[PDB]
Amino acid sequence: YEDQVGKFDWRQQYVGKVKFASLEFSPGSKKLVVATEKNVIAALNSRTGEILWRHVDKGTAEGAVDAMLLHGQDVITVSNGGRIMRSWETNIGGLNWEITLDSGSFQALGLVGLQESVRYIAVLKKT
Amino acid sequence: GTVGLLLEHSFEIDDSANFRKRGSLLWNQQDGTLSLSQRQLSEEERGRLRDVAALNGLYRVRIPRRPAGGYVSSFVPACSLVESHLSDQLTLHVDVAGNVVGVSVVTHPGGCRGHEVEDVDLELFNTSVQLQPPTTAPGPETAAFIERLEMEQA
Amino acid sequence: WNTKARRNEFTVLELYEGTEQYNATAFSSLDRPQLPQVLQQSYIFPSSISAMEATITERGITSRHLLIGLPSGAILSLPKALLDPRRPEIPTEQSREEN
Amino acid sequence: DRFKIEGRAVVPGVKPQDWISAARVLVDGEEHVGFLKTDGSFVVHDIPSGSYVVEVVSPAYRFDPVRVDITSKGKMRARYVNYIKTSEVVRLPYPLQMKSSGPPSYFIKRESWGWTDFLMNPMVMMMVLPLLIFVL
Ligand SMILES: *[C@@H]1O[C@H](CO)[C@@H](O[C@@H]2O[C@H](CO)[C@@H](O)[C@H](O)[C@H]2NC(C)=O)[C@H](O)[C@H]1NC(C)=O
Ligand SMILES: *[C@@H]1O[C@H](CO)[C@@H](O[C@@H]2O[C@H](CO)[C@@H](O)[C@H](O)[C@H]2NC(C)=O)[C@H](O)[C@H]1NC(C)=O
Ligand SMILES: *[C@@H]1O[C@H](CO)[C@@H](O[C@@H]2O[C@H](CO)[C@@H](O)[C@H](O)[C@H]2NC(C)=O)[C@H](O)[C@H]1NC(C)=O
Repeated sequence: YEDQVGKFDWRQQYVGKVKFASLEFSPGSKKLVVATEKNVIAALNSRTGEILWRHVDKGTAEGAVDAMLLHGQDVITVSNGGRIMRSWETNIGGLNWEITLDSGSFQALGLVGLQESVRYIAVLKKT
Repeated sequence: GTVGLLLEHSFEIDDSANFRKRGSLLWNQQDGTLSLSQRQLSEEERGRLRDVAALNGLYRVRIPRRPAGGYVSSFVPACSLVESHLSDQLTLHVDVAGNVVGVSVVTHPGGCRGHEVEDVDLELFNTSVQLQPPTTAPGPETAAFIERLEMEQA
Repeated sequence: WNTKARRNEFTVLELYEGTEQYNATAFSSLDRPQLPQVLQQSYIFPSSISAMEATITERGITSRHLLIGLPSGAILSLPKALLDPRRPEIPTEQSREEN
Repeated sequence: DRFKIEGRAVVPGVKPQDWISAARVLVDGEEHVGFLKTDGSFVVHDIPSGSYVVEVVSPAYRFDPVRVDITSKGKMRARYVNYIKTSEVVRLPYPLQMKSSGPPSYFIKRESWGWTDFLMNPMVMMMVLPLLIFVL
């Protein structure tokens, strides 16, 4: 240490191969939300390509991202074969709600609308 | 009670594998003692060991894995076997579940110093046979530390 | 990991020969009839671990350190001199002489 | 059968929106992981019965680990970890209020010894005692 930061050491932040990506955002938001095969959900700065907020997960398959969708400003993810569903606030860089689901293999993820606005999530498992 | 394990030796000019039966090991699992009953070397075997020693060959021991499911074997410089007056020790290492793991042979003293050896020396097998079960490693010592810190606090 | 007490544990094995070396000119694995004595000691590490590798210097003059890789992401530099197995359970004059 | 560990985490003087971006709650050394939501609280799911040390890892501000014992029936409790004499119990409320202890101290300050430190040199005294001996 010795408070000689950056004189000799250097760190590089790397996410894995981009399994699922989301580019749709406000023009001034300048954000990419990407979940990789390394179980990593990260936000990349559009202008320069740097990490804004990164949330790593369990190395094993028990935390693998299986489906991403984006709505408005928060990105919604499913992990551990449909066991957990999370909502991440892309601006702050944290969760909004984390909900466990019942057993059964996840097969498809989508949104629903009542009359004019999307308000619920339809998640389908094999049963 | 007692289980018998075969034990073969081999030594050749070409240092190949020509294992021949040498001795039986009576491993009594109850008291954990092992005793070997080998036959003494013959004239031709003594000669073969002499040439193997001359060429700095190897003396290989081999035992079956089970009392023909496999074998566990090792080797020792045969010229060091003959320069130690046929004084050696073979240790049988097993595991916690009581399965044969390996055999390790080593002479006494090791190495070689060019000592010429007469034939009459090689009519005895001064072999020390031991069985080595896995030694339990000690866990961290907590009682001594807590009592010592209690005395320090008081 | 130690399941009985639920705590990560180290265990240092140090190999020591007798007071006099068997051979100094050269070392041969075929000429080692003396089984080296083993010194063991188990310590408690208060966190998990992810990767270890000792610090290596060209001539080995510099003391040895273990680079403990914690899950948090830090890299602890644990001194190997702390993990000595000869640290007595009761200090004596010999220990004080050796510090 | 499967239970969840709840809790909170607040750093005094700093809003959560500034530090929760790169903080993870670890249940027993990465064997379970969770992420803190916007307000600062955290929830970890899929926890079987046993004993687990929960720590809020964050490079900005450290957090004191807290042990949590959950039983098969469902009752579950929190306490202070102690790897020595583990039989002790020091109860801590379950809605873990793991208040931070400020930024950690990865850095060590420079020595910057002064002349007043040079004043009482053990070497100077141990080499001037012979000087008095040399005179006498
Ligand atoms: C990691 O530590 C370094 C060093 O303490 C931080 O860099 C400091 O950032 C503050 C904030 O602007 C500056 O005032 C200091 O001058 C920086 N230090 C140096 C040596 O330049 C860095 O911000 C820390 N990283 C995080 C994510 O907090
Ligand atoms: C140490 O081990 C060596 C190797 O087994 C012994 O043999 C010596 O090896 C060196 C290097 O090749 C030769 O120069 C010597 O001539 C060898 N000595 C003999 C007697 O042949 C060596 O003897 C061992 N040292 C001691 C003190 O026993
Ligand atoms: C038979 O082999 C044993 C080894 O198991 C020899 O015992 C060693 O003897 C030497 C001196 O003769 C001692 O320095 C060693 O300490 C002994 N070893 C053990 C383990 O006690 C024994 O001498 C050999 N017998 C003959 C006739 O050579």
